[PDB]
Amino acid sequence: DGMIAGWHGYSSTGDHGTKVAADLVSTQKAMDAITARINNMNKMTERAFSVTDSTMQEIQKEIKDLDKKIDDVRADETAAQIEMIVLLENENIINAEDEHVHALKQKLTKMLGPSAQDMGDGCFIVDHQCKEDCLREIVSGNYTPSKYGMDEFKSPII
Amino acid sequence: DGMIAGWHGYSSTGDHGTKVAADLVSTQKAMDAITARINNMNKMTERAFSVTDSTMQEIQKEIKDLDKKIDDVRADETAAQIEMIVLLENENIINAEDEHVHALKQKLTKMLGPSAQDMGDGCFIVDHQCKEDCLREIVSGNYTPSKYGMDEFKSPII
Amino acid sequence: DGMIAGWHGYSSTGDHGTKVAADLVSTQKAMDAITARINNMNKMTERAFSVTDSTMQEIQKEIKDLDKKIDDVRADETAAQIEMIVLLENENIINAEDEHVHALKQKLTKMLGPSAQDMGDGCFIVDHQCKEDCLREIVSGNYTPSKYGMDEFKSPII
Amino acid sequence: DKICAGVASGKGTHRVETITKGEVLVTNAINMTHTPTSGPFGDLKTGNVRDKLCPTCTGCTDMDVALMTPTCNGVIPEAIAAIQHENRPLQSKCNPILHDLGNTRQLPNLLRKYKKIRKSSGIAFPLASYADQPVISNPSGNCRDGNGVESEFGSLLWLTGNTKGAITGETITITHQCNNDEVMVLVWGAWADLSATMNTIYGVTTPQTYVSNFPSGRFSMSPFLGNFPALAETEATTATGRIYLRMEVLESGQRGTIQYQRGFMGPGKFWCLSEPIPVVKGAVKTNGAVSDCLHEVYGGISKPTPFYTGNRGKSVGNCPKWVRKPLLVVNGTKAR
Amino acid sequence: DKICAGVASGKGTHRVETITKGEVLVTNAINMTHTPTSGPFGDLKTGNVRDKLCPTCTGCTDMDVALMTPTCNGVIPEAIAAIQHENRPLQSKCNPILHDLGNTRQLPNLLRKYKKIRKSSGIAFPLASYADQPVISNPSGNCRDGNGVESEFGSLLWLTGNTKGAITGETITITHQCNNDEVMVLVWGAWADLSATMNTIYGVTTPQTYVSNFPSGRFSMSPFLGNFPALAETEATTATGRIYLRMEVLESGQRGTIQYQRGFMGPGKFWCLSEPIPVVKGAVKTNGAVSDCLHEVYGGISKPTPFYTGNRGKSVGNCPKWVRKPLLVVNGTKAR
Amino acid sequence: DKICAGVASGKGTHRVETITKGEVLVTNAINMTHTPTSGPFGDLKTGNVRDKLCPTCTGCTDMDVALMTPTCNGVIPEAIAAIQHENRPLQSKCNPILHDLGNTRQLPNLLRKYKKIRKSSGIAFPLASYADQPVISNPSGNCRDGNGVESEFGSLLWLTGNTKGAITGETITITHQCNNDEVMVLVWGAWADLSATMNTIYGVTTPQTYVSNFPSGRFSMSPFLGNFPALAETEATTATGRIYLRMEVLESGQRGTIQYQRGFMGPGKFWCLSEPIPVVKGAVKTNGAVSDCLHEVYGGISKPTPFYTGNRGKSVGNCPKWVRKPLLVVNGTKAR
Ligand SMILES: *[C@@H]1O[C@H](CO)[C@@H](O[C@@H]2O[C@H](CO)[C@@H](O)[C@H](O)[C@H]2NC(C)=O)[C@H](O)[C@H]1NC(C)=O
Ligand SMILES: *[C@@H]1O[C@H](CO)[C@@H](O[C@@H]2O[C@H](CO)[C@@H](O)[C@H](O)[C@H]2NC(C)=O)[C@H](O)[C@H]1NC(C)=O
Ligand SMILES: *[C@@H]1O[C@H](CO)[C@@H](O[C@@H]2O[C@H](CO)[C@@H](O)[C@H](O)[C@H]2NC(C)=O)[C@H](O)[C@H]1NC(C)=O
Ligand SMILES: *[C@@H]1O[C@H](CO)[C@@H](O[C@@H]2O[C@H](CO)[C@@H](O)[C@H](O)[C@H]2NC(C)=O)[C@H](O)[C@H]1NC(C)=O
Ligand SMILES: *[C@@H]1O[C@H](CO)[C@@H](O[C@@H]2O[C@H](CO)[C@@H](O)[C@H](O)[C@H]2NC(C)=O)[C@H](O)[C@H]1NC(C)=O
Ligand SMILES: *[C@@H]1O[C@H](CO)[C@@H](O[C@@H]2O[C@H](CO)[C@@H](O)[C@H](O)[C@H]2NC(C)=O)[C@H](O)[C@H]1NC(C)=O
Repeated sequence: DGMIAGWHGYSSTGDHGTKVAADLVSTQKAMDAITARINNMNKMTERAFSVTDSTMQEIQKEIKDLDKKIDDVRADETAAQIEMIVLLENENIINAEDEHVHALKQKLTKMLGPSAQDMGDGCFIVDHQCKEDCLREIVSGNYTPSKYGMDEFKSPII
Repeated sequence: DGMIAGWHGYSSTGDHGTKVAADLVSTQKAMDAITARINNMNKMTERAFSVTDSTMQEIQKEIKDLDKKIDDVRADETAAQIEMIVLLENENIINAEDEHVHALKQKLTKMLGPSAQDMGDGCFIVDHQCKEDCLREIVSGNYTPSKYGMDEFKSPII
Repeated sequence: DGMIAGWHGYSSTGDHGTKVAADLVSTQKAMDAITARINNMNKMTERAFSVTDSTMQEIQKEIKDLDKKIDDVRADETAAQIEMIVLLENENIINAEDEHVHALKQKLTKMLGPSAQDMGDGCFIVDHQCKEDCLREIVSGNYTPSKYGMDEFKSPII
Repeated sequence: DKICAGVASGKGTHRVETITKGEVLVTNAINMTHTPTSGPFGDLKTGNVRDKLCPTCTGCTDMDVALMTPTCNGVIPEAIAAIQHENRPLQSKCNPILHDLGNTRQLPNLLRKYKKIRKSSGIAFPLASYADQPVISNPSGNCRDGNGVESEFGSLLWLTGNTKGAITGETITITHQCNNDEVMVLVWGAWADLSATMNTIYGVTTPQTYVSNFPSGRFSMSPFLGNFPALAETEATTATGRIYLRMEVLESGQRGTIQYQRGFMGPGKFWCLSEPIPVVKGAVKTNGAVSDCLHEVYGGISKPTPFYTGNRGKSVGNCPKWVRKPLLVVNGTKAR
Repeated sequence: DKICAGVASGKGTHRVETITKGEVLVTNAINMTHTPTSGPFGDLKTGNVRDKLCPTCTGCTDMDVALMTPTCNGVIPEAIAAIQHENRPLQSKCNPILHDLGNTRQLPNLLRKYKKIRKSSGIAFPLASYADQPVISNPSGNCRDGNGVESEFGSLLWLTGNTKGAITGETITITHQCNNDEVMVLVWGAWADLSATMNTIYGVTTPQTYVSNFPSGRFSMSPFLGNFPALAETEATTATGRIYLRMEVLESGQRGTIQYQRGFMGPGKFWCLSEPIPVVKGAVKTNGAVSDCLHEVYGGISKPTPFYTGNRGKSVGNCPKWVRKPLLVVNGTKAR
Repeated sequence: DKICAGVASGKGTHRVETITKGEVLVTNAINMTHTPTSGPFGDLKTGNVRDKLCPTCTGCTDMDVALMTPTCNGVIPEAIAAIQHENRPLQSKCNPILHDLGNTRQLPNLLRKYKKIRKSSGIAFPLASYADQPVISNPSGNCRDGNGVESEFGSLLWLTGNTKGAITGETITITHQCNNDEVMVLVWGAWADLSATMNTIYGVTTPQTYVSNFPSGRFSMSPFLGNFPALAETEATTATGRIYLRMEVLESGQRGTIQYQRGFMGPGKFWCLSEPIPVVKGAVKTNGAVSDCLHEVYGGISKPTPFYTGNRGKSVGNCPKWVRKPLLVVNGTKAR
């Protein structure tokens, strides 16, 4: 589903084979979320705020060793935190793929009308041919069931 | 949708215009989750457990400077961690808004019966007028489709 | 629902009372996710990477005190981080229960066909008797509505 | 009809920074930071802040208490925190001591950093164990005790023996004599005087050599005789001589050695210091002031929020933590 | 027809480690780590890296600038970082100083660690305040200034008075004389010479005793007279004697005491050092080199990614942080 | 019929703390913490724990090995960790050394903190380079080697020359002589004896002055002649004199200076120490004991869980980390 251009999209498989169209807005949204997550990892290299008097070298060894120990503990804890944040961000980025597909499913749920059969996998069955023009209208948000002879939702007026 | 009293709620839009009712249980749940998240941020100021001999002032400058460096590194790392927890908790609080709306959607999915049309946006169409009393019954969990002449779910007995 | 063997599963309640079957694949998935989460908590005890010259004991008290302070700050910050990861991982493990049930709901949504009534709670009503064999076919992924006289989804060919 | 579930809109009032959503406009938010307001120094609600070492003994300074002056031997309350109100604590009683020619100027600032400050009965090194056998501790005459009677420092013994004249030098070993969790603080020194007076008292006219070796390292002094700094920090109006002191600290299992020639003033008593407590610099306490936290820049402060945005410094008690920027937390729905 | 929503497949190109999904194959990923490539040392784009203390005063070393040599009294630029290019900075001008017999060898490596290095006009302890009243500062003869005129160290006064002969010793107190946020750096010492020459100049033939007591602790020396190390680090071809120096550092509110006999050379001027700056070890700067970060192992480096996988060391500027392994971030869909 | 998907109930057995759900009752949980049980000290599975410096050389203490005693010159195994079983390591062989009057008492506790302890062949400062040209190293007579032959300390040369009588003093410079990643450890000192004996051997009757200046700072001693502490820590039954030692440490690129008068005992050999290793305090190893972790409070311990709830202390090896409270992890469904 997709990569006509863009990670996210829609497809129509039927008498005409498989046609594909892509949603470049959800794809851009996913790329922006990934960029923002990377942009929140770039701040862990800027955690030095205070500047204290430094300890000079060529002094008592025990003092040199304490200064080195402070720097080595800070560096090891920072590296461990970076590794855990990378693992967590990769997990969140992968989970976002399913969140984005769910949103696309709900978009089809509304646009295709009450007569579309929801198969549970994010696929719907409609009693009409859907060949390219239909996928463009789905991507653009202009699909209207009545154009194809499909039932629309009942109005709230009764 | 809501704030008759409370962030979360239901509305009915039709021949009678728009009526609103609110669910104070889901709203209280959201408020309690936010309070608990804040209550887990108040613990990052209590991470000093051990008390060691302190380093006194008016001593060798290199020793005083190492003590100062330890305090400054700890303070800078703590401030950076606080900023990231605030950003993460704000993201989680915002996402919870959609989790709560989804739960409300499923409550309507069950209460409104098999004949309600699920529009995908958390809105359902029912073939009856729903004017205030219906929203109170929805919020209280006592809505029964048969009261309005709507089909109920089929029993498991067959 | 379940524990015929395994945390996750399906049940059928009707004219024959309540029958239960369990899905050991989703259950194993949950158990593996829990194990992996524990396996990512086991790495914070291995964050010492550098070995510096140690400070010996029986030396100037202020130096001994700075070395002790460094060790005590590191230990207190590590303990606080461990406590927060345990709280966060327990929250994520509990939330996974709903992610797994949702996946099971979608499995039934597809397998039971377009005529099943979706009650919103992950329960569906079907016009046939489902006595053990039907639950085994559901768990194994081989349920076919026509076997019981139920409608399947309309094909995409038209 | 159309029945919808969702959340209600309202006007935005705060914008919250997020990981991936940017600055999200929300209808309400909690401010997690505050700007501290300076207050007076005082106690911390949870317990006593030491301030003065012996608040019930009037007329004495913390240096006089730390030196066990005959009239300053009072009760030291326990405290959970302390304030360093003197950077160079001064002496006002007894014989003049050259506190700026050694490491004893900060003695009162060592005792205060522990919760329990205990005077230990008994001489750190008994008089019967000195090499020139009939050793006595002489009264000073510039240390009057209560009734005008000549006395001596409780912690420091002005020692003389049975002979006079130059000696090779004597060696003593001092072992830890407190409990296992206590640190021992010793004071020892040397009497310096005019060469005529050093000859009259000890039989020597030249500077004498004093050496010590403790875990803190080796110390050596050879006090000059005469041309002393102007008399100060003493009850004496005429002293002629001066005392040179050294502060020594031992922990459990530790030892120290003191090699000494004539003029040596020995340990007379010592402090045993137990549980450490936080110490901040600041003004003395205001009578009746109570706060949640003592900060070095701000005096007593409250903690209305867990974090603050202001000047960084040390703090003791139920203190907020320093952050760099204002922090808001969502407490409402996302704005329309 | 069948209308589906989802994501598209593609070939996997990267594997990403996750918390619970194992190594997930993805179609693209961003490499968050790089291996640094060594470059030359230079500036940091954001400001000056000090390197040499006085880059516009040729013919002088950093040790000569720190000692305020008559011909090395130039302008010290401000810097945001500094490079320690000498572990034992050497002197080339004025009277020989035994820098390896004291703590003054690292003086240039102290001045460079601060952003602002200021020479403070005025003698740290004025000549009028010395005990032997008509004290003068003598020209050396081995410190020529510009025109060949005999001069003296700006920071060190070779002092003589109205008398000669052994003395008991004199005591002076030096107080902090910089601003509240500045640290004061003092230089003082002693003249050692042949006993015939020490007798000719000061009236003494034996070693004299010098003592100081500053926050850093007690210091004592008794310089030997004669049998000096071979002449080095001086413009003199014949010196006969040698200078013994001590470096002292005071912060605001602090004092130090210097007890001294004959042969004492006093503070003549001092440095006031303001805001601290980061310092790394390394080679002098390449003329025209600019980088984002100065690393101790790698010279100037770029930051193409926030993290690096290479040798750990100190770094100054917009530097990447060290990690142990390559780190990839998902930038695509999960692979089929 | 009604076909439902969900999870099954069961009885709750554990309650788990969460971020927003409070204490959630669950049907099962994993206990991530344990209370350590004290065991014997031993090795760590991954390698040797040094314990005694030279376990195959019987009859010697660690101080005798560190001083390179003639009969204690054995093989030092490499180790990944070490145990400090002596707080004041004692000497039992050779001439008495006043280890409590200097900084050499902890020498064995310095060597053990490195993985590789190597004896470096060659004198740190060769005999041919001393000012009084025909310098020899004398046998002691209280250092017998194997066959009863009089010998000397491997690390310390009792030096005499061609003349006797007081001298001005001599100066030597010692440079680093190990590899670039090794730290060099020196021992030097002074012979103190009765003034009659110091006159007989060196031609002097008064205390002599010794000075050193290393990165650790300046050291100075003037050993008293006679009135020595009671003879101890020696194979000698009568010694008359005593040795005063100083321990010096140099890293790559460093130098130190030793100014010395008569009675000087020079460096004879030195230790080169490579990769640092963790060190804990504790009892000597139990023969045959193996554990995953050496803790200071608990001896060898296992790591059944990643975290422990007990007394904090240092630890070496595959150790659990200290936490404040029991920690449970969900391993089941929510309880009904
Ligand atoms: C993830 O990969 C996409 C490519 O699929 C990157 O987007 C491209 O970025 C370059 C700039 O380097 C642009 O010239 C292209 O036009 C972008 N392509 C599209 C389709 O927008 C994206 O930047 C990568 N993510 C990150 C964080 O770098
Ligand atoms: C978030 O805002 C709500 C208000 O909408 C706070 O709830 C109110 O709290 C005050 C006490 O300060 C009570 O007197 C009100 O009755 C509360 N209102 C409701 C509707 O419950 C809530 O406390 C705020 N969140 C936090 C963490 O303080
Ligand atoms: C969570 O509990 C399950 C039991 O329900 C553990 O799985 C069992 O592990 C033991 C080994 O200790 C095996 O012999 C059993 O066969 C396992 N049972 C099943 C059904 O697979 C599981 O290991 C626990 N989780 C963790 C992280 O220990
Ligand atoms: C949240 O609190 C912070 C801290 O009190 C506020 O920031 C300060 O606002 C005052 C004006 O009232 C300024 O004088 C300070 O300089 C500000 N501090 C900083 C660090 O910028 C902030 O405005 C508050 N925000 C809200 C929405 O209440
Ligand atoms: C991501 O970047 C890292 C660091 O540059 C790469 O790892 C290095 O790869 C080079 C070969 O080009 C090796 O010589 C280095 O030894 C590697 N470093 C380490 C720490 O292993 C890594 O291969 C890159 N990965 C991708 C997919 O680009
Ligand atoms: C989880 O493990 C901890 C640590 O072993 C248990 O807490 C200890 O329990 C023993 C009794 O068996 C007490 O004597 C200790 O004092 C407890 N330690 C602490 C820090 O409280 C805890 O009970 C275990 N919990 C479960 C459910 O197994």
